[PDB]
This record gives sequence, C-alpha cells and structure tokens, in this order.
Amino acid sequence: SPSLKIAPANADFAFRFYYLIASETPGKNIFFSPLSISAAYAMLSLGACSHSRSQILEGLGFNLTELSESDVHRGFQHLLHTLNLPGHGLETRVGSALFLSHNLKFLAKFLNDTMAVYEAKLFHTNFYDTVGTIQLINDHVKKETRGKIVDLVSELKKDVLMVLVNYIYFKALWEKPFISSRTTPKDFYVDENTTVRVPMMLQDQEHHWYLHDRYLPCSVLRMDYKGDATVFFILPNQGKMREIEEVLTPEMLMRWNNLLRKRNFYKKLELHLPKFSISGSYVLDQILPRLGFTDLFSKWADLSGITKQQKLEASKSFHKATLDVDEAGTEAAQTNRHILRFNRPFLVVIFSTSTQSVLFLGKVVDPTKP
Ligand SMILES: *[C@@H]1O[C@H](CO[C@H]2O[C@@H](C)[C@@H](O)[C@@H](O)[C@@H]2O)[C@@H](O[C@@H]2O[C@H](CO)[C@@H](O[C@@H]3O[C@H](CO)[C@@H](O)[C@H](O)[C@@H]3O)[C@H](O)[C@H]2NC(C)=O)[C@H](O)[C@H]1NC(C)=O
Ligand SMILES: *[C@@H]1O[C@H](CO[C@H]2O[C@@H](C)[C@@H](O)[C@@H](O)[C@@H]2O)[C@@H](O[C@@H]2O[C@H](CO)[C@@H](O[C@@H]3O[C@H](CO)[C@@H](O)[C@H](O)[C@@H]3O)[C@H](O)[C@H]2NC(C)=O)[C@H](O)[C@H]1NC(C)=O
Repeated sequence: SPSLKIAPANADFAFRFYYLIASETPGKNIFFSPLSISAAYAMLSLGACSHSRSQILEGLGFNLTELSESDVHRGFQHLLHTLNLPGHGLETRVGSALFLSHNLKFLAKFLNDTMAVYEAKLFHTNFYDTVGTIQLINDHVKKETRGKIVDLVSELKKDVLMVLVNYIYFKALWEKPFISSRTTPKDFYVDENTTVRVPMMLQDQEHHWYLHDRYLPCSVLRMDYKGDATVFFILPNQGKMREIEEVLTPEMLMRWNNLLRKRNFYKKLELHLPKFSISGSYVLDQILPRLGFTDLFSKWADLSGITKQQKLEASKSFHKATLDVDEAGTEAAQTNRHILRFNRPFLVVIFSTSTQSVLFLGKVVDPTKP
C-alpha cells in the first residue's frame, strides 16, 4: 500500500508535536490534527527547492533514504482518497490553503501539483488590507469546515506576504450513543485547587472496550464511531498525567489498540463521560522551528518553486481544531460492578482504522473553557 508507507512517519510527528505543546504549556487544553498539519507541510514541500524541501520532510519524520519524495506524495494521495470515501455518517476531509501576496505570481508547476494530489486551495490577497485578508482567510476555513472552525487568524502584520492554513472537517456518529435525557451536570476535578461543573453523560446498558493498564498508571477506554474511526480516551490515575504523557509514543498507541481488540477486554461498564467542546489554535510558524523546521522559517529558506519574484521569508502558518463530545457523536436490566468516571483530566486520540493514522490528538484539562 502507498498510504501504509507514510503512516509510521506521520504517527511519529503526532506525538512529537504533542510532547512539545504539553511541555511548553503544561496545565492547558490541547487539541490538534497531526494529519492536517503533516499533509499541509507535505503539500508545501512541493514548492520548496533542494535543501529546504528535505528539511520539511525530515521534520515530518520521513526517512528520505527509505522513502522517495514520490513515495510521500503518492502516500498522501492514497491516504486522503481513503478518508474522502462516502462513509457511515463519517466525514474526515483533510484540507489546506495558501494565501500569497498579490504582486507575486504562483508558478504553474506548484498550482498543478498541489491541487492534483492534496486538493489545496490557493489564493491572492492584499496583506496591507489586514482586516480584508483576515476576513478572506477565516471565511474560507469557516466554509470548508462548515462553521466548525471560526476566527482562525486573529492578527497579521502588513509586511507578511504568505499565510498557510490547514484544517479538517470532522463529523462522526458513535456506534453506541448516549441517551440525552440521562445527561446531568456533575463535578469535574481539574486539579486539587479547583473544581468545575460540566454536563456528564451516562451509559450503563452497553459493553465497552476498556482496560486498566498493568504496566502504566492509567485506564484506556476505546469508543468506536460508525465507519472506520475510533476514539481512545486515556484516563490517568490522579496526579499521574505527566507520567502517561512521558511515555505517549506511537508504539504505545499501537499497544493499547492491539490490547483493546481482544475479546477479553469487552466487558460491561457504567460509563460517565462528559459532554463538552474544547478548541486548540496553534501558530505553527512559532512552534515548528522547535520540531526541526528551522530552515523553512528563515532568510535561508528556498521557496522558489512557489514564486521566483521575491524571497518568501516572514510567512505565517495557523491551525485550529475543535473536539466535540456529544450524545450522538460530534453533532447535537443491567447491573455494573465496573465504572469509569471521566471527571478529571484525560487524553484523547481520535484514530482512523482504514488509514492507520491519528486524525486528532489532544488533552482535556477543563471542558468548559470558551
Ligand atoms: C533510514 O532508512 C535507512 C534505509 O532503510 C531502508 O533502505 C531500503 C533501501 C531497504 O533496504 C529497506 O529494507 C531499509 O529498511 C536505514 O539504514 C539501514 O540501517 C540498518 C541498521 O538498522 C543497516 O543494516 C545493518 O547493516 C550492517 C552491514 O552493512 C550490519 O552490520 C547490521 O547488522 C545491519 O543489518 C542498513 O545497512 C541501512 N541501510 C542502508 C541502505 O544504508 C536507517 O536505519 C533508517 N533510519 C532509522 C530507522 O532511524
Ligand atoms: C499535475 O500533477 C500530476 C501529479 O503530480 C505528481 O506526480 C509526479 C509528476 C511527481 O512529480 C509528484 O511529485 C507530483 O506530485 C501529474 O500527473 C502524473 O502524470 C504523469 C505523466 O503525465 C504520470 O506518470 C507516468 O508518466 C510516465 C511518462 O512520463 C509514464 O510512462 C507512466 O506510465 C505514468 O503515466 C502519473 O501517473 C500522474 N500522476 C497522478 C497522481 O495522476 C500531472 O501530469 C501534472 N500536470 C501538469 C500539467 O504538470
């Protein structure tokens, strides 16, 4: 398979991006889509030339002696094609867009290659009209995510001459949904200092795929969507968040996935899981240098495949993604001796089974925060 060749690299980047955001901002909500970030910078590398192209692909976790550049783009084409398939009420549409300054011509080679493989959306704007470009960029991302991601870019300089945005429209239905009449406000303990009131869903009729980890200090719940998608909710033991984050590798995800396919762990459960929405918005041009993209955001960057007329330094890149846990899914005679209350911080890993890739990755510290 082409898409199976790029999956190890993309998984590596996901948890590398997580560990950085978790380290630099410890007590805060995290939520992003490694795949939309990977796909967009893989798309952007079609415009980079010689050395600066290698640094992008190597930053994304690819081994350029193992894989060719052709293997990466064919990998992403077969990955995106699989995720765009009709689905069982399941939508995972990865997308990206570049807004280049007017008075800079896109090269035809770039326009063709980006659109033919990644279906990227390329635009001209006048960055001196700062209120205009922000309106133009945000409405495009709003239109493409169908309202779900709004106000992506809050501010921009006038010297800026290119902005990259990446997003993912996500709609999914639970295999086993919750009944909304049984959902009531209950306590959520963010830490030993403070407590918050959140709507808490309840389900004690179904069996679930869940385990209590022998080796690590956490419980892992696996809740399927309808279609080829799944959510891993990892609930660490009290005070042991950063201990689980310390070991949150791609090898660890595949351990929990393989363990939760065994019928041994398919047992009855009184599940209490909150009904909430969090968002994570990330200024990628400031974050990605620390993951080994220092060349792309500098004077020595070579993006002459995008345009020859000017040097393309001082370029911004933004990404936003929202987690929606609802009774249905994302949109708005049973006795249990086993329970799981998600009433303190937990990790979230939305995982595509058809493409073996992490669609979303994040942490829920306070579910109420606007
Ligand atoms: C990045 O990739 C390279 C290349 O990996 C692939 O190369 C293609 C062509 C194909 O052969 C495929 O099967 C390979 O996976 C990795 O480089 C290789 O590293 C291993 C060490 O783990 C080397 O094997 C060793 O060979 C020496 C004798 O030369 C022995 O002493 C050892 O016992 C062992 O067998 C191998 O020579 C390297 N291959 C090449 C083509 O140079 C590289 O490890 C990988 N980076 C990673 C995983 O971080
Ligand atoms: C617009 O781009 C598409 C896809 O571009 C990707 O594929 C190549 C070019 C590579 O550089 C990669 O990095 C790009 O992202 C082009 O579609 C491809 O067209 C070629 C031939 O026109 C096909 O490859 C092979 O061509 C040789 C002869 O040169 C034949 O012997 C082979 O049988 C085979 O046809 C390839 O299948 C196409 N790829 C896809 C994904 O459809 C397209 O040509 C380009 N258009 C323009 C005007 O530049």
